[PDB]
Amino acid sequence: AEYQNFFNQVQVAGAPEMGLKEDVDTYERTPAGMLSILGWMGNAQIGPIYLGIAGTVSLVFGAAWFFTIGVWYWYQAGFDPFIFMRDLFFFSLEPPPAEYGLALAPLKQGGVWQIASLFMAISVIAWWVRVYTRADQLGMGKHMAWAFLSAIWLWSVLGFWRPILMGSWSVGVPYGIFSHLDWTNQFSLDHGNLFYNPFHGLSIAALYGSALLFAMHGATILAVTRFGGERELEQIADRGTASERAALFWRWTMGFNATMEGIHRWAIWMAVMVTLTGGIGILLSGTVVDNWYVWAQVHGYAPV
Amino acid sequence: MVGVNFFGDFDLASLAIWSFWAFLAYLIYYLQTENMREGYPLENDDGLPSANQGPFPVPSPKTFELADGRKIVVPSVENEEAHRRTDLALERTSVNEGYPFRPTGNPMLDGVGPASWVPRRDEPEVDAHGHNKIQPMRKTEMTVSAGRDPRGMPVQAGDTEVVGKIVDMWVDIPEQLVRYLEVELNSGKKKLLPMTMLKIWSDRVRVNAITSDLFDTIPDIKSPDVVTKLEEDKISAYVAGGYMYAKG
Amino acid sequence: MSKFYKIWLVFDPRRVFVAQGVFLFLLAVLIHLILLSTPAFNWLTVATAKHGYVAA
Amino acid sequence: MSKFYKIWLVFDPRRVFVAQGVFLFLLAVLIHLILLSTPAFNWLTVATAKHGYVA
Amino acid sequence: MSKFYKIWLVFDPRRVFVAQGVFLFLLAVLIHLILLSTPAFNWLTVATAKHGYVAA
Amino acid sequence: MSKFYKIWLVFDPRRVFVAQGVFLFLLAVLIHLILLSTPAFNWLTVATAKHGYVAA
Amino acid sequence: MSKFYKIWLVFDPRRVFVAQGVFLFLLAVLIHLILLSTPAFNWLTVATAKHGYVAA
Amino acid sequence: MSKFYKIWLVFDPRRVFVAQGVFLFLLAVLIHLILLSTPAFNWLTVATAKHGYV
Amino acid sequence: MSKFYKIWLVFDPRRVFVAQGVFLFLLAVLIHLILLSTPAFNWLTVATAKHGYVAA
Amino acid sequence: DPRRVFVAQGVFLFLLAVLIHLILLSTPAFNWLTVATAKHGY
Amino acid sequence: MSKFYKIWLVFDPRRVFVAQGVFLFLLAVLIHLILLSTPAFNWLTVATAKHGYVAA
Amino acid sequence: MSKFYKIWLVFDPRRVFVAQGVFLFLLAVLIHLILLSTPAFNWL
Amino acid sequence: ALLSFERKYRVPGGTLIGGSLFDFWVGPFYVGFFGVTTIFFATLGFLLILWGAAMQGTWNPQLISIFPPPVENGLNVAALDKGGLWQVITVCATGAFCSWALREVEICRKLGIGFHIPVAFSMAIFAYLVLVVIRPMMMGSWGYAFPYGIWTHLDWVSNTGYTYGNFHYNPFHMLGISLFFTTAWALAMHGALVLSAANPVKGKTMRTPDHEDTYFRDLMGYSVGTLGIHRLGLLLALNAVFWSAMCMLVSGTIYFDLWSDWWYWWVNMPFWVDMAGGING
Amino acid sequence: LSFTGLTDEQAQELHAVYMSGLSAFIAVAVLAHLAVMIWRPWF
Amino acid sequence: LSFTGLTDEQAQELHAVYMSGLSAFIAVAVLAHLAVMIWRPWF
Amino acid sequence: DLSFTGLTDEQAQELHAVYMSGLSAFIAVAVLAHLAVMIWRPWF
Amino acid sequence: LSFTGLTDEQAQELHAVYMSGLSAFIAVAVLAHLAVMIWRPWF
Amino acid sequence: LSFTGLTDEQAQELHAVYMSGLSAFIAVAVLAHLAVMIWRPWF
Amino acid sequence: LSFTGLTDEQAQELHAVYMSGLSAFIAVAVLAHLAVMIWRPWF
Amino acid sequence: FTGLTDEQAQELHAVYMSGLSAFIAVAVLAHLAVMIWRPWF
Amino acid sequence: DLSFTGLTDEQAQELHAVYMSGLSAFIAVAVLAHLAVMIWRPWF
Amino acid sequence: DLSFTGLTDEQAQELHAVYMSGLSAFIAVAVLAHLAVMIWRPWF
Amino acid sequence: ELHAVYMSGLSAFIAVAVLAHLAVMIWRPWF
Amino acid sequence: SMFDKPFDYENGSKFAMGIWIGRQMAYGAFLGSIPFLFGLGLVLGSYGLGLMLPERAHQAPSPYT
Ligand SMILES: CC[C@H]1c2cc3[nH]c4c(c3C)C(=O)[C@H](C(=O)OC)c4c3nc(cc4[nH]c(cc(n2)[C@@H]1C)c(C(C)=O)c4C)[C@@H](C)[C@@H]3CCC(=O)OC/C=C(\C)CCC[C@H](C)CCC[C@H](C)CCCC(C)C
Ligand SMILES: COC(C)(C)C/C=C/C(C)=C/C=C/C(C)=C/C=C/C(C)=C/C=C/C=C(C)/C=C/C=C(\C)CC/C=C(\C)CCC=C(C)C
Ligand SMILES: COC(C)(C)C/C=C/C(C)=C/C=C/C(C)=C/C=C/C(C)=C/C=C/C=C(C)/C=C/C=C(\C)CC/C=C(\C)CCC=C(C)C
Repeated sequence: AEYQNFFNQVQVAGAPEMGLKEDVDTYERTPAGMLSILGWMGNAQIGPIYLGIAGTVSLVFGAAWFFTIGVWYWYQAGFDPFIFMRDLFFFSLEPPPAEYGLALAPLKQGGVWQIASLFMAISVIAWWVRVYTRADQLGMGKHMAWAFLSAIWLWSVLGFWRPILMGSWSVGVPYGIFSHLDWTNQFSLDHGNLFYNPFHGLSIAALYGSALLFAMHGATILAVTRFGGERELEQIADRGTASERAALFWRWTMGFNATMEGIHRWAIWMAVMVTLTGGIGILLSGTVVDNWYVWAQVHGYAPV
Repeated sequence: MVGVNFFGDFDLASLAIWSFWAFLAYLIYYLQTENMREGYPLENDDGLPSANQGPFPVPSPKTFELADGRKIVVPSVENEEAHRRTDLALERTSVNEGYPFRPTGNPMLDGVGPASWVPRRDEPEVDAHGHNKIQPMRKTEMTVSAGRDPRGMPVQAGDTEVVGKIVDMWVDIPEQLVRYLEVELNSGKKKLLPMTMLKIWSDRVRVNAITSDLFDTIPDIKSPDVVTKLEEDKISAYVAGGYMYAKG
Repeated sequence: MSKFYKIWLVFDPRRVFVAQGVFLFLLAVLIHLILLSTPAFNWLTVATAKHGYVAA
Repeated sequence: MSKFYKIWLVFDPRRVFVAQGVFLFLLAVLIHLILLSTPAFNWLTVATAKHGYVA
Repeated sequence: MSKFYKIWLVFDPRRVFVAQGVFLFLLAVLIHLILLSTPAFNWLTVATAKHGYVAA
Repeated sequence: MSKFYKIWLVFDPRRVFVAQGVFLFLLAVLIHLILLSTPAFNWLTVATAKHGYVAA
Repeated sequence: MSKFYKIWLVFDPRRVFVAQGVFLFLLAVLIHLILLSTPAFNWLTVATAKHGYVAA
Repeated sequence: MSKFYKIWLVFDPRRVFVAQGVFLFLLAVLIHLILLSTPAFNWLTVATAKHGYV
Repeated sequence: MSKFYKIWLVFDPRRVFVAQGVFLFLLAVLIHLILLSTPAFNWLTVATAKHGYVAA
Repeated sequence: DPRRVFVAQGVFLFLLAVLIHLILLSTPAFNWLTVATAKHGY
Repeated sequence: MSKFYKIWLVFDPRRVFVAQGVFLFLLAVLIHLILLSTPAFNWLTVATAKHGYVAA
Repeated sequence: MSKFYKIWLVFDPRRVFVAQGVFLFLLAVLIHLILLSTPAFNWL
Repeated sequence: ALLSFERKYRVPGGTLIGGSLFDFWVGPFYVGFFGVTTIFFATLGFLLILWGAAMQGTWNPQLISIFPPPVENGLNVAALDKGGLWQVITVCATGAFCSWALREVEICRKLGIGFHIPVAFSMAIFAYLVLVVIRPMMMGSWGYAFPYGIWTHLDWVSNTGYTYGNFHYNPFHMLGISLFFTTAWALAMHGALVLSAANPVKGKTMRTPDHEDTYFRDLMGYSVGTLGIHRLGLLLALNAVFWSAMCMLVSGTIYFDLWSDWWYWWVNMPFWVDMAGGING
Repeated sequence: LSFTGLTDEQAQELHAVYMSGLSAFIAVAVLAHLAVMIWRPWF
Repeated sequence: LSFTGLTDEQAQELHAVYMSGLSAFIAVAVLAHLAVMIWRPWF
Repeated sequence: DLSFTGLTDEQAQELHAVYMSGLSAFIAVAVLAHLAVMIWRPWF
Repeated sequence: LSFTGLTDEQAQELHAVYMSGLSAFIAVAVLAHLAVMIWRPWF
Repeated sequence: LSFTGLTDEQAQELHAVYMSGLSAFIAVAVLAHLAVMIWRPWF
Repeated sequence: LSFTGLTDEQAQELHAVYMSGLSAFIAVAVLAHLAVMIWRPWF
Repeated sequence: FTGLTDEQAQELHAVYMSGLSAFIAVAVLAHLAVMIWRPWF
Repeated sequence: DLSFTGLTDEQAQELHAVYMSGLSAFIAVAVLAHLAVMIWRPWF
Repeated sequence: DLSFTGLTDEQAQELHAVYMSGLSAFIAVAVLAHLAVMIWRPWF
Repeated sequence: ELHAVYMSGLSAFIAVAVLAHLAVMIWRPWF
Repeated sequence: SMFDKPFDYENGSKFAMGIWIGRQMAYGAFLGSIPFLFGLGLVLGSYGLGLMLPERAHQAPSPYT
């Protein structure tokens, strides 16, 4: 067996790289350390991390959301440390019942869920501007922010947009480990087998395609690491034999291939289709279609 | 909006699913054209441009401007001609299309097949600050943090014959990664061996890609402390071509 | 009213006319489909009642 | 209105003809399918009742 | 009240007009749908009652 | 009227004939499919009732 | 109170206006939507009770 | 009409006859399978009824 | 109680102001929403009880 | 952490204050809005 | 039929024979399997009933 | 009939015989497996 | 039709079986011995699916379904009309998958690249074999494998999953889902990051990989690197499929009750099981 | 302007035959609608 | 004001044709709405 | 740039003449096909 | 300032056309609300 | 002193027009609240 | 003219054989359809 | 830590307290009005 | 280039003769097989 | 003369003659195997 | 001194916090 | 390869050539036994491995109605 280039044979480290000073206020970066255990598969350097106000706002409101759920668990546990650890996966911060609609429910009957959801909404949005701003100050494109927006689309549909259109917060996702799994299963049951939602099927094709594509692309690059294929940016500007052998493997296998830059357009679009189509399918569930299996039978692709 | 049909059974979910197919059909067209910026137009075995070019058209040119102000345009004739090999030592094994081309001579030295190298720009790869991306360890201040240090280890070739010793390591400064091992052969010349085609044992470095007799013909670097993108392509292609052309 | 021609000095006519055409067609389909939803303005439904077609 | 011929100086004729051809075909299929979906204007069901084709 | 023209020295006209256009269109669609969702101001159902359309 | 031949100065005959051939075949299959889906115009269903073949 | 113009020496005017623009719009929508929620202040369901439109 | 031979100046014969061969076979199989799907025109089913093959 | 001005030599003015803005707006919304929830201090519910508007 | 410890400690003060104030609202005994409603007949 | 030998001036015999061989084996297997799927032409089950072996 | 020897001028005998062995062995397996679907000829 | 650089790579050699007998290209496609067998198996499997549609009586592609033999059939070779056609298509599918992987090995050898792609694809083949061969045989019958239909094999997933209550509580299922979600997340970020550097803001030169490291260190405080992300993306996809295959391998073979009841070993530990309060009292 | 590279006179030649085809297409479409209106009017 | 590169004279003829085309679109739209008002008014 | 395909005006006239012959033959068979179906099973 | 590359004279001329178009948009919107106010007042 | 590349003079112009726009925004808001208070007081 | 490299004479020789094979293929297909029409008509 | 000299920070604190005091005054005036309208004590 | 394969007319003529002999033998056996099946178990 | 495989016409004849001798032996054994099955358990 | 500033400001916050706790007691006490 | 040796056509007896053909065909038959044995090993091995399961493995409800 030859070297499969899954782990580095030798680790070499010098002074930690503090980053590029394009427009970043470099005094807002932490120190940088070196962690050897991470250097076998990737970089050994940990940090420096930029802390501006977007990240600080996101961190404090994310912590507040995390602790708001946590304190509710202590209330559910009777403030008993043993009961808290026994039932940690069974605790749930449920949304208000359906009788309150979109109003502000009492604290004990879903009001905390509304407080926690508000903190989460702030934290996610404060993190999105961090994703946008970090790319802007380095002179890079905003592809990460747009890809993140696709994940936010599904997340906002689940927690905000669909409860608004359904007319009550009760349909929102509970904040718990097993409970939000039970919510997922119950969502499929009371909408008639979410398998027959076409956009759920499209979402799964994208999710399966994402793992197929990353296995294809990850293995393709490792195959051509003999010729510096992992230096994709330099291969885009100056095409080498790594880019050609990678293109010719897939042309001779599938009949068509990508380029170094273009394979990452397949990668980003396959991945954002997971949550773009997923958000649409959840929005249609209940609001437009209440029984996907019956809807299927009407439209073919389900036996009568 | 449940049970509201524009016509027949075509409700809002039907409109969304059909709208998606139109978007997906266009997205595939967009993705396919964006992947036709390299290797086009197609050619025949005789070298002439091909009659068939496929249902998708070649996209409009786009410009990548490098840190040195090069303004690479893809797709473009000049970019394709820059990376085009000339005077290839290949002959057609049959008049029919779709058949392999037989190397006429030594494929390792002529750079054909798995030993093919691309005419990349004859300049070192450069990081953001302008310095050489790949430099020898002696040129920098780095230490072997973990793993097996290969300095001084014998180099055993594929034919189980010792060809030299490792005298230096060439590291990727921005990525903190070892790319090449500089081997000093018995003749005194120094060659670069890509780390991706070596195996560092507890007491030696083994190179199974090529045999002992092929170590003296590994392509050289003009500058002792500078490796060039073109030289990296030649060295990598030469060693990787060994798996097919070393002994048989 | 005598300087509106300078919009093309800001936006590419190729970019505008493609986006505008997609807009006008999507809007036209939206309005036609809204009418088809409402049985009072579904002209196929109205014609069926007026001319005594079957509409099984 | 005599100057409309200058559209071809802005948009490539080959891309316009293909895009227009795709649009016209999909529009025609959409309208034919709308008529087929409504039994009143479905010309196959109308002929079935007129000629007693059973179906 | 005549210094408003200085906004273009800090705002890209190409980005403002696109942002304004999407904002103005989405705002109009929201208001039209809101009126459409209220039966009192839904102009299609109001016309149905006034003119006696079947509205099956 | 007699100037349509210039279409070939714009579109590659190899590309047009292939796309036209694929379109014509797929369109023909679509129309044959619609007729087969309609029991009144499904000629195999019509024949098995006229000649009393199987009817099962 | 005559030295409040120094804010633009600290904050980026491009970012402040965008942040202020979204904040003013989102706040205005939120207040309008709360008013629509309350039947006492829903101006649409005040005219329908005043002039008499649907009452349903 | 008599100038149809010029199609070979536009279409590569090797490309066409591969495409034509795949087309004719897949069409021929499809039509046979459609008939086999219908019991009225399934010639195997017709034979069992005729000869009492059970 | 007059040496507090030294704090601006340490913290970045941009991040302190943005932190002030978010904290103040969040607290203001929180206090208003608590009042809206309580019918005793819901100024709209008080107004409709005082003025007899809809009460629905 | 001359400019960093202050932010974290302020959050701890803010989180605790917003916590206990709302808990007192949950318990009707410690709800000041409730007692004001009874006195003035709101 | 006297000029059919010109086929071999267009298609190389090596690829045609390989394609022809796979097609014939594929077609033969398909037809044998179709008969085996039909119990009345499944020669193994027909032989079982004629002689009497297991009948299960 | 007597001219079939020219098949070896088209296909390399060294390579064809290996392909024949794959085909002939798998055909014998295919027929044995087909027999098992019928208990009457189910030898085992 | 060749790419502008493909000619110097089209050289003889790299085949495993047949030498130069099949060492040629048909258009873009490389044909080998395994190119020939892939075409045979793929075409036979496709034609038998169409034949199964003909026996089923429907020609709607979304309603076509080839079902495995009944559970009472055991491991026997079934009659072709009674689920034996599914078995033939399963062999054709496995023959097509395995010869496709072996064809990629020949292409890897001709291009002189590593064999990561065929090995990564073998994991996908393994999960397929778990669902149609390994798990159904461990449960004793071909009738537990999934059917060959676009929407009927989703009914198999639903019926198989609800046999053990809510299948979300399968611990290997949780690990497989987490890796599948992580793989899609890392694929989005890898695609976005490379396109961010290759397509910078207008007026900026193309970004260096130093920018890519700087961006994610600024954002997250860590960066795997260009080599690390491709290693990690490959490992995430392979582990996601592997631990998914484990979740099915233990469901119905080692575990038989509801998966939600399994998690009560943590609750029923005899030092906090009796304590009142909480969810489990 | 002149993004496509056609001269002004080539645009006139191209537009002259485009409108003839468009005139032919609409002429058939109007006759098609007139026939449908007589056979099964939708107004 | 040269984001696109038009010479302030191509724009005038670009806009002259656009408004001529826009005028034709509005006139048909108004004629269509007048027809629907007579057929069945929505006011 | 109105010579995208590179054909001459003479070649286009020759190519179009053959194409219209094929188009006419295709329509004529289609008209005969519809006339036959209209007699066999009219749809109007 | 000058974050966009426009000049003092370029920006002022751009703003004049923007306000003229904005004035037309307001004028139609005001007329539309007057028509709705007559037909179906919301006050 | 400029944290964002604005001169002191530029900050004078920017703040002056900003307060001009803010003054108009409050003035319309004050009138709007006055009208709603007269139309339907919330106190 | 000759996108495939064939000459006018070669294309005629190609087409003569192709039409010879096509006519034989159609002739058998007509006989097969006639046989099925006699055995089991579909009209 | 900020990069502002003492003189430049002198007006920075003065303007902030100038704006903070105005904010407090409006809040104080608002609470006085609410006490008159709907007292909570 | 009507000699895509590189064969001459003489080589193609003798290759076609051998191919048509193999086809003829193949068709002859298939006809005999179909006659045997038709007698044993007719499908018409 | 054609020799896609580098065998002379003489060498192809010798190899084919040996191959056909083995092919005849292989079929004869297979016929004997079928006669054993036909005697023991006929399939017709 | 940085710490000298913090202690004086922090003590004033605690001073009013104590004064507010006793303000509750005189208005509504719990102990 | 080890088992796919070429043959000396100009210097070789008929029996040596006849044996060489058999060796080539046997090697091909051996290659064809690789997927057959692997598939047989999968089916029988998995079935054998299932015979040592808790015995509720062979009585799971059918996933088909
Ligand atoms: C295309 C769709 C896919 C996708 C894409 C995607 N996700 C993304 C992105 C993209 C492109 C980002 O750029 C963004 C990112 O930053 O990635 C690194 C992100 C992201 N996706 C994430 C998660 C995520 N993505 C998921 C899914 C997906 N993401 C899809 C598969 C999921 C799933 C499957 O559930 C998850 C869980 C994050 C890693 C990140 C966004 C993080 C974020 O918004 O965080 C805000 C901050 C917080 C919530 C704070 C959390 C604090 C902790 C709970 C600890 C608190 C206490 C502790 C003691 C600390 C101290 C606190 C105080 C006392 C100081
Ligand atoms: C849920 O809670 C409820 C809603 C119930 C109660 C809560 C209410 C709350 C929290 C209310 C909060 C309200 C606040 C904070 C309101 C603040 C409003 C402000 C500050 C508005 C400011 C507006 C300023 C405007 C509109 C300025 C406009 C300026 C212009 C139009 C001029 C353009 C600017 C130019 C040209 C600058 C460029 C110049 C140069 C030289 C570059
Ligand atoms: C759902 O709808 C259904 C399927 C039910 C109904 C729909 C049916 C449809 C749409 C059917 C469409 C049918 C069509 C389009 C059929 C077309 C058939 C054609 C064009 C057949 C042509 C056959 C031509 C043949 C077989 C030619 C053979 C030639 C030879 C045998 C000679 C070989 C010579 C060659 C190849 C080249 C000669 C070379 C030299 C150098 C002379």
